[PDB]
Amino acid sequence: KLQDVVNQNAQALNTLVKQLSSNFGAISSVLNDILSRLDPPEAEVQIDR
Amino acid sequence: KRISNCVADYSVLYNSTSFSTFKCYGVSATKLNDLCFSNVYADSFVVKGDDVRQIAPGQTGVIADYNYKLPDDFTGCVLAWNTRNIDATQTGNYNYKYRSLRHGKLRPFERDISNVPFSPDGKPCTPPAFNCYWPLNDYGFYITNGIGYQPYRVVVLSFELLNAPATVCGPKLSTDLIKNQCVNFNFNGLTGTGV
Ligand SMILES: *[C@@H]1O[C@H](CO)[C@@H](O[C@@H]2O[C@H](CO)[C@@H](O)[C@H](O)[C@H]2NC(C)=O)[C@H](O)[C@H]1NC(C)=O
Repeated sequence: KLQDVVNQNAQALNTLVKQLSSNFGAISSVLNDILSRLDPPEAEVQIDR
Repeated sequence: KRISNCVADYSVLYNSTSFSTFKCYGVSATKLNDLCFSNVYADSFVVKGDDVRQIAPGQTGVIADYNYKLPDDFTGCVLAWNTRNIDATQTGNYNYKYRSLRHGKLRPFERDISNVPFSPDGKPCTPPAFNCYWPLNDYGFYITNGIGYQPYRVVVLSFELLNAPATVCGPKLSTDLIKNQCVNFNFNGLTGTGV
């Protein structure tokens, strides 16, 4: 019973972190990359997503 | 044309000429100097001024339908300038031709060369019958032509961004390496902050 709460906590945190590296419709999944490749007027379009 | 292992400066090409149609879709035109792209491709052709707009992702037109379909995910710039003075002539320039019709649509970034009369049926046609019509057609190019009918020369630069280590890097100055300090870094386009 003690191990299961730890496992669910760890799985929640790991899923949270894994969700970071994922395009949500954006051209890229790294904020740095989108800024480098796009001017702010069309950068905000991806950053909002 | 594949372009590799060379320092590429956007500024010289931008100061060189006021291009008729200059737009970068997946890239910022100004930020080209900062970033590195691997294996840039250059595609060259000549189309009438009306055709220039058709060169775009997710856009349909006779040239797009049969001649040049850009990828919808295409990342790079398109540069186009007027070329009436050197190409067009009074008698008529018919060297530059286009595939008016074709049995199907070409895939993105593909070249079609077949020179056989087209059939709307798609089955073989005899040239005398109305089924056969020549796909390969040319615009009558004249000096007196309107700017839309006047020839335009278009070069499309496609950059493969971050696929692999980038052989093509813009002109920037490397600096000395600093350790144990939380600093900015740009390793061949890998911009970031850290120690
Ligand atoms: C052909 O290449 C040359 C060199 O890049 C371009 O000529 C330059 O044009 C600018 C402005 O028109 C001048 O300031 C430079 O001095 C020129 N370079 C020279 C004389 O060496 C020319 O624009 C290019 N032709 C094109 C792009 O059609």
